[PDB]
Amino acid sequence: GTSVKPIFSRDMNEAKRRVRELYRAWYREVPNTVHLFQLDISVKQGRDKVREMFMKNAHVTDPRVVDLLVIKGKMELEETINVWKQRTHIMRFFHETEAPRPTDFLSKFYVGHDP
Amino acid sequence: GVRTSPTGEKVTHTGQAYDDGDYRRVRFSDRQKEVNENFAIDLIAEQPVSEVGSRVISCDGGGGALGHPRVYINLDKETKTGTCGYCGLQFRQPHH
Amino acid sequence: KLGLREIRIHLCQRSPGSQGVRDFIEKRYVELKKANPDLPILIRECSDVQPKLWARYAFGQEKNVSLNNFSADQVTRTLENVLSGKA
Amino acid sequence: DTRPTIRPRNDVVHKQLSAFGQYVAEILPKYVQQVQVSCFNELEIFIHPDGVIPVLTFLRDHTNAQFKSLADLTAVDVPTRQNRFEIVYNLLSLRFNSQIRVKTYTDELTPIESSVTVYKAANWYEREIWDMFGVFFANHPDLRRILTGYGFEGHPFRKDFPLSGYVELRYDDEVKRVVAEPVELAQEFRKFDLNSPWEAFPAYRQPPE
Amino acid sequence: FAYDGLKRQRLTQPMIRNEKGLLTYTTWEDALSRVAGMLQSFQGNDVAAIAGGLVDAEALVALKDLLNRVDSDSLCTEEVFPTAGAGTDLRSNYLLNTTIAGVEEADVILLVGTNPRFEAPLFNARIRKSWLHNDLKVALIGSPVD
Amino acid sequence: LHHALIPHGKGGRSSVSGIVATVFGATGFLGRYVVNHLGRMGSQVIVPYRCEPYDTMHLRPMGDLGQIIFMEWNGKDKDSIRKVVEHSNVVINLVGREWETKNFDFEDVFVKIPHAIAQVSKEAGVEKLIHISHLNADIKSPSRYLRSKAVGEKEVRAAFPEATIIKPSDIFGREDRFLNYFASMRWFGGVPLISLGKETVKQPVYIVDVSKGIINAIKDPDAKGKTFAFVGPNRYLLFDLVQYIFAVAYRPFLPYPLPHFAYRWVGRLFEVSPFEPWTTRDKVERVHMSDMTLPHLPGLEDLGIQATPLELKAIEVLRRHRTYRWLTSEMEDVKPAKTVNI
Amino acid sequence: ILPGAAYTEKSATYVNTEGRAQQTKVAVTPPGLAREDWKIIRALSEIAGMTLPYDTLDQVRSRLEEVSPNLVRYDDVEGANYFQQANELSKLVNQQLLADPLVPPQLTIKDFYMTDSISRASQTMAKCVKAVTEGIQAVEEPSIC
Amino acid sequence: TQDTQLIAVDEKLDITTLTGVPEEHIKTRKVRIFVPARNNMQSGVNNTKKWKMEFDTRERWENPLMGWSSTADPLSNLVLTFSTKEDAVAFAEKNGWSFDVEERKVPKPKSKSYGANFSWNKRTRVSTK
Ligand SMILES: NC(=O)C1=CN([C@@H]2O[C@H](COP(=O)(O)OP(=O)(O)OC[C@H]3O[C@@H](n4cnc5c(N)ncnc54)[C@H](OP(=O)(O)O)[C@@H]3O)[C@@H](O)[C@H]2O)C=CC1
Ligand SMILES: [Zn+2]
Repeated sequence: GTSVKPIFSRDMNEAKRRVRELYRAWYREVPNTVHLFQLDISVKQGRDKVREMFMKNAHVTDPRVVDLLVIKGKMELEETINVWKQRTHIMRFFHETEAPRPTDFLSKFYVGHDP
Repeated sequence: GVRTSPTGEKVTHTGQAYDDGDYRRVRFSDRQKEVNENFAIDLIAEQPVSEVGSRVISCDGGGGALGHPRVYINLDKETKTGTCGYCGLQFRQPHH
Repeated sequence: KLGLREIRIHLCQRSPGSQGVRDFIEKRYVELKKANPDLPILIRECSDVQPKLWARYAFGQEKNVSLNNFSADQVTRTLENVLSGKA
Repeated sequence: DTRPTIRPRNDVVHKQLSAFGQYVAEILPKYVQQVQVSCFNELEIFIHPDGVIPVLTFLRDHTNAQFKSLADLTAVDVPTRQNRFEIVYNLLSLRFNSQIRVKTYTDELTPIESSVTVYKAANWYEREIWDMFGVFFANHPDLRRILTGYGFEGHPFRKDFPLSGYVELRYDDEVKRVVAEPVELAQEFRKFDLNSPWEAFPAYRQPPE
Repeated sequence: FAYDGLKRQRLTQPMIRNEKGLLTYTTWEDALSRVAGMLQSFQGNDVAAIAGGLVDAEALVALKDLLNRVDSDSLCTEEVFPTAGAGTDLRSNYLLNTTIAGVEEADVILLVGTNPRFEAPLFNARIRKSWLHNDLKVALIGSPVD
Repeated sequence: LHHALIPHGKGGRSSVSGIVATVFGATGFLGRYVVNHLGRMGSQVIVPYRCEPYDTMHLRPMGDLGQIIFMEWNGKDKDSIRKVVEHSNVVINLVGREWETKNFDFEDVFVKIPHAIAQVSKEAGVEKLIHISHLNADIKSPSRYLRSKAVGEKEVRAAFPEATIIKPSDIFGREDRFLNYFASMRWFGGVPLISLGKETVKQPVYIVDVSKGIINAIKDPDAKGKTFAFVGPNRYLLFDLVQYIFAVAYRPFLPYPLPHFAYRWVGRLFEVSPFEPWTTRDKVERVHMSDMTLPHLPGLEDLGIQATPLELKAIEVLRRHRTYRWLTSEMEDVKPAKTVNI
Repeated sequence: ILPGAAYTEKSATYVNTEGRAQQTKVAVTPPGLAREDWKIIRALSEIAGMTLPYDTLDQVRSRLEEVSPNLVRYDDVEGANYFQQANELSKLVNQQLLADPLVPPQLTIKDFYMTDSISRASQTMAKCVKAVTEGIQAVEEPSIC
Repeated sequence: TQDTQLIAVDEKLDITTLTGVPEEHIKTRKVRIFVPARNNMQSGVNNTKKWKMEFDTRERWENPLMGWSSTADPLSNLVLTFSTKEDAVAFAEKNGWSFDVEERKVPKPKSKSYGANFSWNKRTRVSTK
């Protein structure tokens, strides 16, 4: 009941190990994306975005979930390596054309009827 | 009949005409507001009301399969003329 | 001036924890309203509610006070300091 | 004929398929949970998810089964079930010209042994179930998106996923690029609520609960 | 047949009084700034709110808190209910305590100064339903009505 | 607001914004970019044009279907301007030309045409008119471009008192004729700076910054009547600016001092061409004026937009000019040109 | 004339005459620039400086629970008690009844229709009061279709 | 059951990061578990036997060109079905969506009798057929 099958890791520490090596691969990769993909964002401007993507889902605690996003990040790295993603596909991570959205309640009330 | 709004825009049979202070009229300049001159509201009016000599009458719209589903109109009220709900043709009892 | 703007007693109908509060509102309330016939003492009850006392002061300030498992005398005492602690 | 519109019913095929269903149930009682033959003579075997590799192999190698062609491998998502994902294997036996269905269940975060070793045709199919639904297949030679665009976020065929998605594409001249933006349809999909409030088939009437 | 009422004579954009006292359309910022300034300047008992009839409960508590923070306890309502004695203090003083569904159980009903046919049509329907089967006896103290 | 100008949606393509606008001269540089932003938020643009409609093709795919509408207009025809600005909230004037054509001098495209636009916009009943000038606009500047821009500013202010006047300093972008100009100067031997270009200070502003500033000024309810000055964040010495331009392009740099009158003769010789005049006397002059600092005038930061330094957005402009050799070098390879402090 | 939202254009709590507190859900968004009422009040409080604590609909419902816990028990009749105390407090004023008869404000069908703002602004209730007032001649139409 | 070093994962299941749903559309929405009410136009109850989960209605504006019902809420026409309330709330918590479940209303069993139409002492006697 409370105990179920594992995906890859058998504890949170091994999942964190996999997250660590995935971050290793991404951090090593980033300048290769900047050069090969002819990107115009600075190298650090991609490494911090990798950091932010890792920090986004930093709240999850179910191990199987952690292995799942480890595989998904591995797949995205796989696409980025052998030029399977393109310039537009990579640039989607930096939401450029999107106008900045407001966070305070007052501006949301001024702009439209949404939560 | 198609008539002209004060702005200059022709009103359609649905009574549609953009307001003077409406930016949408920009789409119609150097073009024309596509409207249908043959108004169904008028065109059905002058069709003569048939003097049917029976209490009820069946209308199919003419042409059998070419027309509308056949419906039966009850011509009993002398104050009004039975009108088919599909094609708008009227019928009336011969002065009852 | 915190002239004791409003009292809100939120007691449960059936649970024993609010039992004492019930006793208070059964007996020691008519004379309470007779004492100060301007106070909006609110006795809005609800099912499955821990008995509590809210004392809305002036300028929109509130201090909730729990009345869990209190006695009738206990609730009386815990309210008299509230309406006597204001000038 | 007395039934010019009703589709003819074959009962000999029903008996043969029922006999083979009992055969398979007796052969592998460890995994075969429930076997049933539909009214139109199609046999379905519901097995435990651990029996994916064994049962298939049996159906592929036994002299009396000889199912040597994975016709189709798909999944059906039923959110109201605990293990919503329901993986379906369709197999065809060319020697006994017969089609079989092996159906297993799996939730979002439970892996399934890849049947690539048994049926090498499954290799692409599995990826599709991963891409469309999100069922992860362990021991797979290469699991990747096969249909969705690169960098896609989500599993489209899941029921809890809008048919219009969340992101549309556009070309922006400011960045000179095919950018992605939040979806915004000119005309929203008009959801039609077409369902007769009168019970259709008395045969499939769920008992009250 | 009142949904059409929510298609005519609607207020869509904020209005403010111009130099002739004429109502004119304005952005939310300007009207909110005017109201905020007037609330900031005038405080105490000179601030008040007469709640309507179709208002919700969230807006009522929001207005109550807003006017309380300016020390204004003059929250009034269009309807008048006797505040003498217990008043709003006891809930049962202003509640149909035995519910609408309880009407189908009572045997004698005494309506005082009311026309439930129009004031509460569903309540009158419930009274009639109890009148049919349970043979409940009604008695009116108000003016004779249908 | 009218019943159809009430803002609706979430800022996407198919969202009613209420910024129904006319952008004269949209077919070029910022005229494109502004439309893009106007197209992005969902505003009905009444883009007028005089060129071949094919040249307006790149204007088509930045607005939701039905939003962008193209109309024929002529500068010397009040009826055309009245037709294009009859139903519009804002009229943005972007008409300009770095040279003087046979049928249009500097005064025609910077005084006469802006005068007609402002007068017709006021007659029609528009609420905002954003006119665009140059930061180095002076009635006594030797270049007729800046002098005509100054008199045009005065005329536009007279005709439309509440017209927002924006004075960008120097637009650099993918098609800018300012960085591409210096990059293309490699063909004619070396780069011939006047007095080695060690006395001119230039403050270039990013194109996206200017277009976003225009959009914000439209949305800002206080931009009426004001006169903004859109400048970059740093002030570059002209020699150092060309150094940076040729370093990012990795082309060899061959500075060469050149007497002023000889460069005027070169500008005349290039003006002779019956096609796109690569360089004019006005052009060789303007590259030698410094950017007049005007701290009193409000800037981009007041509108809420942070100027992007040229270093970050220089690789976009000059990556095309690089040969196959340095075609893939990163953005941080070349160190920012030293800037004189503001 | 800060425009508010209507009952069909908001998710809000209404209490019937029996004490049951139900909630209406959003079906259409407010027309034009109109917004939710609680949002309007909260934004006004923020502008004026005395910002209210609640910033979301769930927060406002929590505040409603704080003021009255029976305003969140949706579709639950919370029976009140203590009729004796209310009666005892009532027998102190000794206010004297008048001689004017108890005449309900609405005594005919004509008064039922146009009561509230929405009903008054509507047109079908106008046709209804017309039908009931003069007679049967105001409701003739071609109902054949 | 599953002999692969079967691990205890007691903490509650959450796939909010494995669905691709953006930031906005995962807490600011409020799903609604409810048994659909019978269409009072009809008299059939076959549509009131399955629980349904739906998302709050958002802005729906008019397209300037033709007048369509333009919207920017992807989860507007998506309504899930569920056999039981518990399964629906399990799905809601699993995907991290705020809910407000309404209990299933059931028609109270009435007491019909043809004879009461022609009663002798009671008021249920009908005046017409
Ligand atoms: N660094 C800069 O370039 C700066 C420019 N500005 C001002 O910005 C404005 C636009 O600049 P930019 O976009 O780079 O200029 P471009 O030369 O790239 O585009 C100018 C636009 O004006 C139109 N135009 C010119 N003359 C006429 C005419 N006689 N009749 C009708 N249309 C005409 C052009 O039409 P067509 O394409 O068919 O020729 C084109 O749409 C100008 O006023 C310019 O002076 C301000 C500050 C700095
Ligand atoms: Zn007919």
